[PDB]
Amino acid sequence: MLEGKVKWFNSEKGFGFIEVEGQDDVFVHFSAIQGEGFKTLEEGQAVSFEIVEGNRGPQAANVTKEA
Repeated sequence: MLEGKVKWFNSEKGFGFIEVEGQDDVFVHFSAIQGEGFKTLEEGQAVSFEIVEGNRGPQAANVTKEA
């Protein structure tokens, strides 16, 4: 998993960014958010996630808001 806080999120359009200490920002999309409840991140929350990449580039997965 990895630690991060979410840089900002567009609740409305559902994508945003998680900055990570040392590396560069990772893009989350609402569909990487695990849990149960409506899929949005408040800016500033402390997520643990995974980074996944293929041809569109690294992007966050398994974003557990904390659920």
